[PDB]
Amino acid sequence: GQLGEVMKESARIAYTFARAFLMQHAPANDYLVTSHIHLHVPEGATPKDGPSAGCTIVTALLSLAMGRPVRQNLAMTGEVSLTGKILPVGGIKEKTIAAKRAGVTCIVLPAENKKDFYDLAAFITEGLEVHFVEHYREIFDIAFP
Amino acid sequence: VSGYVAQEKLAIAERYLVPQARALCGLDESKAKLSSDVLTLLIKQYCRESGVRNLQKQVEKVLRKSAYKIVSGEAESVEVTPENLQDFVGKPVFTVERMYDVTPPGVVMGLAWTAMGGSTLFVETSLRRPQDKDAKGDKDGSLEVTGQLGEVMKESARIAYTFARAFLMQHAPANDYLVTSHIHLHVPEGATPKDGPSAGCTIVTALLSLAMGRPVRQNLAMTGEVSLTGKILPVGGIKEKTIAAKRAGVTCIVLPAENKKDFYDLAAFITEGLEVHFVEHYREIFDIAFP
Amino acid sequence: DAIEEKFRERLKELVVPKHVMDVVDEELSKLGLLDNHSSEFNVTRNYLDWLTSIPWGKYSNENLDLARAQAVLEEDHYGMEDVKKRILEFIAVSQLRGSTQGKILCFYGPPGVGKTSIARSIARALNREYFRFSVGGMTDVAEIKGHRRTYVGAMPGKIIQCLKKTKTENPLILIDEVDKIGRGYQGDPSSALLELLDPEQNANFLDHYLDVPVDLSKVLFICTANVTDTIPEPLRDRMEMIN
Amino acid sequence: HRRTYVGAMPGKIIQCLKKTKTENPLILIDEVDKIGRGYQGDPSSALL
Amino acid sequence: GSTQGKILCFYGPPGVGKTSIARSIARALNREYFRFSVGGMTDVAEIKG
Ligand SMILES: Nc1ncnc2c1ncn2[C@@H]1O[C@H](COP(=O)(O)OP(=O)(O)O)[C@@H](O)[C@H]1O
Ligand SMILES: Nc1ncnc2c1ncn2[C@@H]1O[C@H](COP(=O)(O)OP(=O)(O)O)[C@@H](O)[C@H]1O
Repeated sequence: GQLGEVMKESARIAYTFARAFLMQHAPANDYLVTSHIHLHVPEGATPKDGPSAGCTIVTALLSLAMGRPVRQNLAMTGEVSLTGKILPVGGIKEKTIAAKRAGVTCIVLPAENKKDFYDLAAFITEGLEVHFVEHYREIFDIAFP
Repeated sequence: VSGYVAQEKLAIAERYLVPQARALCGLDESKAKLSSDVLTLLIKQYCRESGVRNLQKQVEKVLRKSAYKIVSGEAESVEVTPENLQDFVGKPVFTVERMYDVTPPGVVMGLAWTAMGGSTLFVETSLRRPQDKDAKGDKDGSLEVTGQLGEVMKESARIAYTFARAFLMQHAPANDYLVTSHIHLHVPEGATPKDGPSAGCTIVTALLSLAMGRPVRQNLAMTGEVSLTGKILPVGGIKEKTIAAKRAGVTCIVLPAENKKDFYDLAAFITEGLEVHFVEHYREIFDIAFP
Repeated sequence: DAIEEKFRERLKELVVPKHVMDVVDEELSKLGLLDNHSSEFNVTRNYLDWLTSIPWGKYSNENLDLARAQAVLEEDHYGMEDVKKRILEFIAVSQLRGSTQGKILCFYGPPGVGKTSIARSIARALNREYFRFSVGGMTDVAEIKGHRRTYVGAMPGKIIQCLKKTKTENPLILIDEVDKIGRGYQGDPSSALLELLDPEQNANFLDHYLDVPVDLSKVLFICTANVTDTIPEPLRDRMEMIN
Repeated sequence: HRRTYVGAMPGKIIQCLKKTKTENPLILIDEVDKIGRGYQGDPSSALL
Repeated sequence: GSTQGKILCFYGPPGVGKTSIARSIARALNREYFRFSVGGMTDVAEIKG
């Protein structure tokens, strides 16, 4: 999907984080270390914001791993640290309005962006249920179980 | 010219910056006082950059909002107070400098003399495959470096790797974690190529933290350059590095003994509150970090 | 003499800079030297049209109460209090420190957010004249600074035409789509723009077509770019980047 | 430019001499690091 | 008999004094001196107008 080289490092970072989370979590599965996987990121993101998609990536693979579908209509974004810490992403207001346009009814952001999100007009914030988080493990329990 | 200490920016901005911007909005001090306390909160939180340009944007914004409060607003004399401040300049963005605090094993701080200023980039590592692939298995635990490597950084990395492999058998032969397992390692980009190798002394301590799996002692930043036989080498640009370590709240630091000269050139107030540990052979550092 | 006299009664009304007055005096001396029917007389008579047409001292007066700006922005643009408060602080501060003051500004966001619409709304707020000028993807320097006026078919840069059209000396120019300006080896207009945008050197701008310095100091330029990152650093660093 | 080229005027420095009126001003070249060092005739060679 | 031209080359670590001896030769033989750097140039027209 018209990868930028930064997407290549992000992809390997997220990949290794998946491989560590499985072995720490569910040893009986061995799907990741024993199988090839094609992954496709459709183009459109500008290179400077490129890493912000990365937090989505790991959950993609995990859906294939356990094989359960992800919980419905749960958009998210963030930035992964290769050891499960998360980082702020920029330009949140455009992202949140696009999520409003899509009928999204939950969303997950790094806690460091608790500031900018409150600038938004109150009508924008009605009907959502946000989940600020820092360590990645949180997200794992808000999708699958 | 060098950068500036966190306190140093206060004495600058109260005189040489605030009045200038006050002349940009055309006000006089009679109506738009700005206490020292507002300044220390600003520079301590909202702007972590060696230059003073960023604080210059903030104080501009505050002044111009005050101008709006005068000419049409309510107050004839705005009086900024820290409790007031969040109105004008909004809510705090950064606070939690140095993201990890417990530093879970296999992550270590490392100073870097980036192209502008200096920044306390972390280095991280982790397993990439099951470790006990074969109890009899004899496959080199191949490393995989990542993070916008220049090829010169690649040889430095391989050198540090081999020294790690040697140090373990020199210390605790029964462990074999390094030679028998794959490992991904990530160095964040930002360092200019000439100093590129300077991160290397951090690298080996990363690996060793992963090996025993014990965490590094908190907030003990380090830097150096490893020799493939445990000698350490001089690094460049120390003054910027030390100020960057100061901003992040570091309370210890380790340098090659060859730079015991340059670090002492620094003004005495800049160096207060640190506790340096010059060292030359690498074994020294091992005893000033882990135990 | 006919054309010289209509432009001269003009000259008597608009208060030309005395420097430009004497420079058009020597140029008019040459026009007397130049023939009544020559094709170069046509190029230099239409030069006199472009030069005399430019207002020289016509000064649209602004409103300076914030209130009328309140209304007129509310007359034509709902909500977006951040951008309104910014413009409100802008007027509030220029209103404080005496005379009008320049600054460049940019708005950026998805196309069709009303960027140009607020531009014109502000233009009728301040009472400055409006003039759009797209520069997305432009390369040639003949549309920005003009030609030499000795080239066949030569014409002055776009700015001379905006002054010719708007009839005030202190309009609200609106350069459009700055981000994608063609920055090439063929004479980079984007570098050429710095003479426009230099706070001090705009006051004595000159261009190859009509040599005489212009005095843009009262103009309130505005520039529009969809994204702030692509714009080259020397141009990007001066102006404030509103969103 | 050569002054026989169309539109030629002397380089920026000469404008500084005309404006500043001294034989010994304080020129301040800025941001040397980003000087355009291209195939099209390197100005950085011209500055030496 | 007459004066004669000739080529020569010097080489060694930088700052050994090469260029410095050049001028001393220039005032030894009494010929006029003239430096001409050519490092990194590529416009042959510069060498030939
Ligand atoms: N708050 C608003 N008030 C009035 N019109 C708006 C507003 N937001 C968007 N528009 C509309 O968006 C369109 C975009 O126009 P304009 O800003 O003139 O150029 P651009 O397409 O470059 O943004 C206009 O037709 C305008 O009426
Ligand atoms: N044997 C020497 N006697 C005097 N000066 C010397 C000698 N060797 C080197 N130098 C000094 O070294 C400097 C540079 O020498 P030169 O060859 O002229 O330039 P470079 O050494 O950079 O090629 C000169 O200023 C000169 O005085």
